[PDB]
Amino acid sequence: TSFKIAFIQARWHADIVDEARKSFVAELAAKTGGSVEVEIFDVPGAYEIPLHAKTLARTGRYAAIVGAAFVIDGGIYRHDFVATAVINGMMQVQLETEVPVLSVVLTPHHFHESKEHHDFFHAHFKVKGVEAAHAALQIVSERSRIA
Amino acid sequence: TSFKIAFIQARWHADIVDEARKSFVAELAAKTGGSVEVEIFDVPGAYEIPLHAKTLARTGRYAAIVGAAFVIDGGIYRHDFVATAVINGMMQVQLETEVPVLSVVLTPHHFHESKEHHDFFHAHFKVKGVEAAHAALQIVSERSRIA
Amino acid sequence: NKTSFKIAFIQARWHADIVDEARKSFVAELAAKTGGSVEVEIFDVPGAYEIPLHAKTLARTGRYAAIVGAAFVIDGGIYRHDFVATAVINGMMQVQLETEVPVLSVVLTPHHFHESKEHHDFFHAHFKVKGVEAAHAALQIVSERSRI
Amino acid sequence: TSFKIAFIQARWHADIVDEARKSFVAELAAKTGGSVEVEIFDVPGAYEIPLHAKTLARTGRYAAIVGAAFVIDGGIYRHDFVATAVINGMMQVQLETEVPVLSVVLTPHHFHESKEHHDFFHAHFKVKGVEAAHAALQIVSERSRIAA
Amino acid sequence: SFKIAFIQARWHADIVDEARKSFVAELAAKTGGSVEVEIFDVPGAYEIPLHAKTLARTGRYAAIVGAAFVIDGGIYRHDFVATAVINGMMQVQLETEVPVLSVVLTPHHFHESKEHHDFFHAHFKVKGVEAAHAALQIVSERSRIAA
Amino acid sequence: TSFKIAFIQARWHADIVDEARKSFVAELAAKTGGSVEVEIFDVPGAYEIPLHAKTLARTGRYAAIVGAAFVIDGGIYRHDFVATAVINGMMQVQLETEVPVLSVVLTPHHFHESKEHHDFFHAHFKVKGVEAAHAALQIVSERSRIAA
Amino acid sequence: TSFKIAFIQARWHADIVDEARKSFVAELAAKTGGSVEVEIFDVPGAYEIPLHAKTLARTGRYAAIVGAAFVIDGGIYRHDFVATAVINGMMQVQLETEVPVLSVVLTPHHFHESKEHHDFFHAHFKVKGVEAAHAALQIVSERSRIAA
Amino acid sequence: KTSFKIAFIQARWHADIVDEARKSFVAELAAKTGGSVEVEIFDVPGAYEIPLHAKTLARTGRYAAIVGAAFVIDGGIYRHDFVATAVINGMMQVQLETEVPVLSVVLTPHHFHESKEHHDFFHAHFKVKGVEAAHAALQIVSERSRI
Amino acid sequence: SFKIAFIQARWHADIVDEARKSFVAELAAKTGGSVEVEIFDVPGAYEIPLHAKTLARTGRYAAIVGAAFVIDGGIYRHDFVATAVINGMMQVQLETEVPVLSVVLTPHHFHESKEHHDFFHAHFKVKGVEAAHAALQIVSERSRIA
Amino acid sequence: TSFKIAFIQARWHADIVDEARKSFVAELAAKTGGSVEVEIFDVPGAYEIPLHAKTLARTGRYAAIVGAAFVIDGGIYRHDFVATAVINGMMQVQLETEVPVLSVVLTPHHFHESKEHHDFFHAHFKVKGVEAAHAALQIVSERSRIAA
Ligand code: NA
Ligand code: NA
Ligand code: NA
Ligand code: NA
Ligand code: NA
Ligand code: NA
Ligand code: NA
Repeated sequence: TSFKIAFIQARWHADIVDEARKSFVAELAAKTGGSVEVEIFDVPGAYEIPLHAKTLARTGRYAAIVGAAFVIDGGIYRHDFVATAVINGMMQVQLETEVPVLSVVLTPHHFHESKEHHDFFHAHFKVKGVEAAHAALQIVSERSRIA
Repeated sequence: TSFKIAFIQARWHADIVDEARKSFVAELAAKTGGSVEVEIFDVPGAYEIPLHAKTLARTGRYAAIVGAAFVIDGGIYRHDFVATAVINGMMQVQLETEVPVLSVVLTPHHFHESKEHHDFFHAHFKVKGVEAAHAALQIVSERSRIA
Repeated sequence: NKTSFKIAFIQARWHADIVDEARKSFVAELAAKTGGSVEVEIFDVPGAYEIPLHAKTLARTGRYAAIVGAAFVIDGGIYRHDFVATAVINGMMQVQLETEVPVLSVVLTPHHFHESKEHHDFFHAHFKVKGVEAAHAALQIVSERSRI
Repeated sequence: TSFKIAFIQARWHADIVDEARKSFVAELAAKTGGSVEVEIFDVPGAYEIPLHAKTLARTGRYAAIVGAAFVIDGGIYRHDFVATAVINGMMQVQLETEVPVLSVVLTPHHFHESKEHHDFFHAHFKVKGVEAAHAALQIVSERSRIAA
Repeated sequence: SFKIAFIQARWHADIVDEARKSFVAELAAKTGGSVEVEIFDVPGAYEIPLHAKTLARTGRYAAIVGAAFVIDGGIYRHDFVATAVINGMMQVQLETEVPVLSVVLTPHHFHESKEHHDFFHAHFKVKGVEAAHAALQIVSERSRIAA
Repeated sequence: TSFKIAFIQARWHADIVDEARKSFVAELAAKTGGSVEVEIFDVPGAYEIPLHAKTLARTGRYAAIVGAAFVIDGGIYRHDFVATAVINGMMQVQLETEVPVLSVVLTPHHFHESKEHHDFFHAHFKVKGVEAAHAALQIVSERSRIAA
Repeated sequence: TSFKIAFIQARWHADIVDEARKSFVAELAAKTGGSVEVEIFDVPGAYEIPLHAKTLARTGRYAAIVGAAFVIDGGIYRHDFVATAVINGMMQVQLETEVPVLSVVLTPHHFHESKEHHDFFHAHFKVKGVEAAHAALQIVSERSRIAA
Repeated sequence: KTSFKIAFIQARWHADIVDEARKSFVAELAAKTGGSVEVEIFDVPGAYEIPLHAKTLARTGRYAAIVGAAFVIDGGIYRHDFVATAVINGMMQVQLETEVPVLSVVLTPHHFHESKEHHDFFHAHFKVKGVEAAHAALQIVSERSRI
Repeated sequence: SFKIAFIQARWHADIVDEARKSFVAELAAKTGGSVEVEIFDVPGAYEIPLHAKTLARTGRYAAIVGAAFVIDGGIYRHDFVATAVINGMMQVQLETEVPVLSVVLTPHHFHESKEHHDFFHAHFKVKGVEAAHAALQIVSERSRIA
Repeated sequence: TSFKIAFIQARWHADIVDEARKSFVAELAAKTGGSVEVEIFDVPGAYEIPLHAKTLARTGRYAAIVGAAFVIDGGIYRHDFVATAVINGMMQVQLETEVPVLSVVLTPHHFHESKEHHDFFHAHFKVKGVEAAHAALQIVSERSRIAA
């Protein structure tokens, strides 16, 4: 049950993005006891995630890859174009590399820099992190059942 | 056993998704008498269907692959990005392996985890499962009729 | 002074009453304009989602100089259609670039459409137009690709 | 210097899309004086452009391709699904043939077959034609430049 | 040390420029001027993907930057092109393995009024800097993996 | 058993608005044997309906008023503002005057001056006009019942 | 005590609207065993509800008024204008006459005339009817509380 | 030949265009009523200042009909609809009040980015609307008189 | 002394209450129990305007507060009622010349989940506070005039 | 004699709204040789503006009233309902009192409390504040011209 997962996280909204990484690694290492090794990679923005996901996936060292990012409507420029390119990007990379890439690259309906908002997500990203972990494990497992 | 069908269903909303998987398997039997055997593969979320579809398709074991998941606007984050990446992804995967990927990866216009809503889709997926069942039998047939 | 070829008309079983209208119409014009010179072979596919692949499978047989995907992709009020429509409209596009075999789209998505004598009648009738057009488009693009 | 440009135009809304073409041609005529040859290629709809461009692009005959079409919202069926596939498609081709495919496949925000509207674009497509020409000349030279 | 291909659309130069100007500037300041930044002018954003691909493919750049101000013209629908482009780069960078940072911004609103114009003229300087801080960021991070 | 009805119709899209007026004016006669008279008042556009209805209603000669217009989205300027002000306007006038004011001030989801469109509504307003006709006899008679 | 309620309902979609009416009257009885008298009034469509409600409220005979109608997006014309005018009407009327006018004039997000939807709303209206009853007994009570 | 006075209230905003409607308005009326119909202009800050002016003017009884003219565009910075509504509704409210026809040439275009082409188009198109307003002006004034 | 009328819709009571309780809490605080907040329960938001009126007319209240959680249920449109209400209070207050504050909130998103319910249960307290501060401020400001 | 203007500014977003006010007063001060007395009235939110506006308008003390507030999409609850009631309110009021009520109750399209944002509008409200001043004076003037 020993396998490596590459956790790529955007440097943006790190205060929140990290809560997921932390929760993720937590949940993981807390159901694998170090068996599942979570390597962590920092990328500038969500947009730099996919390629990174590919390069890492091609090393063949990871049984799964995790893209973590908080893609928000910055209020100034449109996020969805990237948001799309990134969700598609990963999807493409996993179909290319045959390496599961889970998406914890979330985009909320709303989110204006402010406490009320920030808090909520800083919190909720911990749930996603967990969920991610379970998902990371479940898929890597199910994949083995097949092969 | 004339032919196999991989039914890849997501974990989320299994309460409802299951309703479609159950009616899908049932109909195949009602229509084929067990001639066609359906094999169920569980996966975390809809996002893991494409690759799982790819992987399975490529084994050549199945004459068709069904992807089922209830992808809804999850109150907090946008669902599109994922859904699109999924519906498109399967489309990609079938065009790539020439193995039909039927989609039962539905996205309702509205859905608030409420009694009314839940019971509607719990009831509806049954319908959608019976249709997918028929669709499969058909497209599978139609295709053999081609070569 | 007549050249001939084969067209593969793929149509989704959903809304057949309406879709058929395009098919029947598509076929009728090519009969008027080509008088059998151009043969239209019809393939029934479940949903619009089942078109891109069938089209690719058929286009690769090289028997056809053009594939036609006819489908009435609607917003059923229950689930979102666009995800699939997209996948399909894109899908055919992908196929044609992959097989360099023209795949015309008669896979239409109305802005609004509630089951009803008024709506149904409208498209039932309108698909007859969209079918003729598809014909002239089929002929037009097939001939043009030949010139090359 | 001299090179050839393949101009692919959809037959729909000819009166308008034609304007862009004429402008395109004239501009280049001016800016190159018979040096740059623009080969016109008709195609039924915008959907028919991608593949077409893909086919011409592969001949290596053209230094750049230009898809021209006025894709609007017909008011009956959603257009975008197509516009998307077309705008994405041409991109798909240029990226896979490394042949610049300039886009003059414009999609107005609003456009009911009215006088005002028709006259506006019929007029505006002329401006678009010129830009396309410059964009053409510019992208063609900028490439051969980063190629030396 | 390394080189970066900065492909900028000619449209909305007064603005896009401000982004390039600060990009090159930041890199000089941050790399003591050890990172060569080659500038490439393309007609419009739609022309960027291909140019990124050709340059990227030359294997002369550690990363590529696509800069363009793709706004809603008011006459025609931009998002189509916007998407084609933002996607393209994504496509291209996976294809090439060369990272393509995006400074192809599509503001929510922009009517070329004094207020507006000056606003993005100012912001693109900011955006150009982040681009710089993202380029070095990604290029570094990558090699780190390559060792 | 008899009473008068004020039929206020916008002059825009008479061709379509008319089909309703005619349906209405006939359906009534053909169901009250000319007992009920329908008086037609032309007015420029929908916007000019509310006030007209108020003025007419206040004369107390009509048992009810019917505003009929085709408030389309011209594609140039936004129709909704007027549309809102009008549907609300008639609602306002009918509450003031306590005289029914049926609304055949329809706003289609789409309408581009096209054959298909124009025909569809030309045919529909006929229907909508009959309904309004019944709704009139209904509400009038009904308010009468509640009175006694 | 013995007070009366004016239940105004449109004909359109009676099959569904009625369930609410029935649920309302039934359940209302069940909580009042006939103490509260529910007087039903038929009106063509939602648009004629405000006025009727007004006229009826003014009689002073009712302690509350209920508006029942299913204002759907017919798919052809925009409903919201009316939907609005009507919800605002009842609102206006209740403010103008200080006679509670509860709204069971529901406009669902999606509803394309099919068995799917029909059944759901034919059934759900039964709920909205029960709630409407409670809402009525509640407001009529809480109001008379303020009387003391 | 009948003769009546009309009060044309125009918002000073975008007079570049609104003026075109005013001119063609008076133009037509001249040409169509040989001067028997007097149009009296009233300048007002913004569209929002029309309803009140309309009412003030209406109450005098000197006008058979009032015309509110203004181009209420989407500034691109603040939402214009809130105002557009109050004004279009206000004029409605006022005409209902005074029972003096208040025609609306307070147009709100779908798109408008102070382009040269946009500006030319509307500078051009208002002429039409202005005329159309004149016709309706005579139209309703005459139709009311007959009561 | 002066008293305020708090008209609270019952739907989503759990969430609205916080606003109420919080409102009353802050109000008594900033005014050492000198202000009497009269709570009036009412079915749904739609019933808030008329009540706010019937009360406003009594003369008894210095200001009225409509409180409700107008959500997009996912089945029928809310905006219609929401508007009619938010407009209604606005109207009733111009009629009665009695401040009527709005704590009739319509969240951008709210799907009956634990996260949402939890968030808003909290936020409505923050709102009740602001409601109190406004009530005082405007009740004050109005008297600062006349 | 002398004249005053009632400037009702909402407490929220003072940093920004204040600019509109300061420059509003600044301009009028200039343009009227200081003969205008711009009385400031603070109010919790934009919602409390209408009533204040009416209360103040009735006094007859002011020749014009200005409502100022920065109503935005707070990302949590919807603003538009309130924004509407406000913009409408002021309109309702001035029509009632026949006292010009100018609106500096601006709602921007996007405003995520960021630096670039906060600064933009802080700088902008200065402008709008001046616009409002030139408007206030312009209308007061204009009306002063009407009554002969
Ligand atoms: Na399917
Ligand atoms: Na086609
Ligand atoms: Na181009
Ligand atoms: Na250069
Ligand atoms: Na109610
Ligand atoms: Na008019
Ligand atoms: Na208007």
